[PDB]
Amino acid sequence: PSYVAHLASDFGVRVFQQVAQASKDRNVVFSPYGVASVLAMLQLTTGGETQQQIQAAMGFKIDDKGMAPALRHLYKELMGPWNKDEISTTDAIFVQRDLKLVQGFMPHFFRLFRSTVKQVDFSEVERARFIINDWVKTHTKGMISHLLGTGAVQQLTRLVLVNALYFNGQWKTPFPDSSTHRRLFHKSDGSTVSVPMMAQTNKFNYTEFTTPDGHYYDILELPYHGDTLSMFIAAPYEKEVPLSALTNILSAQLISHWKGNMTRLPRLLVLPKFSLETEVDLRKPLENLGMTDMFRQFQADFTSLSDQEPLHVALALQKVKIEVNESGTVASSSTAVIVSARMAPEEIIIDRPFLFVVRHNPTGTVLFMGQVMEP
Amino acid sequence: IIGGEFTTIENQPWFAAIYRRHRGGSVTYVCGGSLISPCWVISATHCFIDYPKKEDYIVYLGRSRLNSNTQGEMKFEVENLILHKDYSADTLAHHNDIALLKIRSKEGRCAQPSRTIQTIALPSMYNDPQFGTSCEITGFGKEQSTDYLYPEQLKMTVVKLISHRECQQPHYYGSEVTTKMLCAADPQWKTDSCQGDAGGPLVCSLQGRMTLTGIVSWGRGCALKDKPGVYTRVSHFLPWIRSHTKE
Repeated sequence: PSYVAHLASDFGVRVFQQVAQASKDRNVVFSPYGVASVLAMLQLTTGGETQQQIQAAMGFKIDDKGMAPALRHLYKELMGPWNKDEISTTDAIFVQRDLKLVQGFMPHFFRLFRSTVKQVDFSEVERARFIINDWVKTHTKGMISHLLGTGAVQQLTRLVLVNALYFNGQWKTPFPDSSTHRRLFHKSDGSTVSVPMMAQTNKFNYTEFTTPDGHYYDILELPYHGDTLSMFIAAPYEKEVPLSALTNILSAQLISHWKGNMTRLPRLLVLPKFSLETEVDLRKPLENLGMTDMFRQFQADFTSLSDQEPLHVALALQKVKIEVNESGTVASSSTAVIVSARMAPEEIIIDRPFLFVVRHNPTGTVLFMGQVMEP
Repeated sequence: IIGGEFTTIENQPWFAAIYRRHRGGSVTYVCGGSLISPCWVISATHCFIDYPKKEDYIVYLGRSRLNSNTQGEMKFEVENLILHKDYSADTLAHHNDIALLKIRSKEGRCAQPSRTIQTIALPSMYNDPQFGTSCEITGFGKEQSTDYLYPEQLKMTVVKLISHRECQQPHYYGSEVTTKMLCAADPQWKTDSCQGDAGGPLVCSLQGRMTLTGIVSWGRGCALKDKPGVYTRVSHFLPWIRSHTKE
């Protein structure tokens, strides 16, 4: 339960740093949970060395006893009633309608996952793009209308996977609108840009850690309503240290080490508003983690899905959109903690590239992470 | 300070401006204070509790502006930083929120009197003005609780003393305010101290003397309906002050 959440998060964070490292100075949002989720589904379609590589890299086998039920329980907990139209997630695997499927695959897939692999005719290229994107649109309730990468879809395409997520959370304690002011943000190249930054004074879970190379960095926790989710902000103390110092040492276990070390402290926080949207071609990041066969036309083994085949993944995409602003309409019942103290509060100013992590606190699931290089 | 007016240090010549130097050498303003004797500034414990090391602080007397010099001002190191051992914080209240700072210049001297550097008097034990009395508060605190900036110039405003029965009402603060604290507010809630104002003085006329009646401590929001400013009641702390000013 917490277990498959640890394993999914560990795996998904590993994929994130492959994407973060391949775009050093670009904004990135990504879902570690989402990528784990779709690849757990894909496991069932694979055989031989292809299956082996996915299992080895992910750290678990979907057919292992208790695993599929555990992932099912995880899903219900994440998409529970706490969600005030804040989060949407969708997984989908599209296979050529024409292909003869192994007997008992679809019922087995439905049993373990309570959804179906979608059968689409790729020889109607324009219609295939429409279908795939329409799936993304309805299951993100319109927040994500389209993918760019579906342009690679082809009459000879046989297998596609997609994952899309939207998040706009309601803070336990809103940032007051009056406090939102324009402020200088220091980009990694040394240039500055004027950018709207929210401000709020209250009691935040906070901790300071050290890199292996000796460098200090802040971690703050901003809880969403009812404390079901939190956002973590992490950034080096000194302007000269690049954000890469942090992302190079990122792991799921480090995130929870940060959380376990936190103490609630009165602070004034200045944080940029941001809206990021990233479409990630999953091929390279997954290849770097050892999953090379699944993308190779003749080497790929999807014989658990269909056996008369050359069959491989032509396209694997994730698309994520996140909004961070002041708002907080609270499904939170514990009145409110405030800073009553009238000293000038100690300030934490986030005015240089920072990373963020959105987590589900009861399970420890890393739902989202990213780097904001420029708000 | 919410509301009120810009003032000068000559109008508040006991006012002390207290700053902390961070790691890496930057210097920020933390709290107000009040000069009670040549070598002693009185303030609030919560200002210093998280950084209790005397070497981190700078105290100014005769300072009229936040980030520039005033002619006649004196700069001081803290030779001794005394916090109250019974200080604690509940959900809201700060208890025994009172501190003492012993000051020393680089040339090794205490405060030297002038037009802009004066001591304020202490009340006598348990001696307070009646509820309803108009008193004055001063500081470099925020003009609005949602502001990021602090005013460059010192501010002052008038507030009225409010009884413990009225302050201890459930829609006010309940049992969060003790008899060791004092509440003051505007009748129309247009005027109050705020963040950056802690440690500073609540000044009342008492038996023909300009008297340190309270020390800015805490409140819920600044200038909020049924949420008065809350002040350390100085007249309940004289044995503490007197014993600790010996050293």
